[PDB]
Amino acid sequence: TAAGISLTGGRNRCFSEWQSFMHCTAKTDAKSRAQCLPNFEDYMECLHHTKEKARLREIESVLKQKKEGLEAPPVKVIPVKAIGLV
Amino acid sequence: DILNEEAKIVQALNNQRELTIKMHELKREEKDYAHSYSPLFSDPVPQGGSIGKAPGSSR
Repeated sequence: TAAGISLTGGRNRCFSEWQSFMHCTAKTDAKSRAQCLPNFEDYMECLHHTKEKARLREIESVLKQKKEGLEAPPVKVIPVKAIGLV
Repeated sequence: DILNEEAKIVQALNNQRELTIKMHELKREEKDYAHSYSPLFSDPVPQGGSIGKAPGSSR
């Protein structure tokens, strides 16, 4: 079937994490799949980005509380007709 | 001559009891991927979707 076939026929976005989990389940009998948990956790959060959104709201809640705000090399936004302006 | 024909029947029923207890243990025993999925292609490893494939996508 089309297990890991992407839109262009390539491999999908979370193929490497899925194939790593399938390496984990290939060499492993039941009653010892408890070690195969971190590969599955990596796959599910590759799919849905749950821990990533959690971490980003943890750091966004701090970002609004500072009056200084941003003391860093900043990210500049551009309009689409100005990719290579300067 | 009747106690021996008792013991033959009881041996023949304890044989069936052990036969059942074995064949009930044989069900809950886990099974290989080559026996419980397709025999040919015994790996679960995919390598699926190879036309525009990126090297480094294997793991």
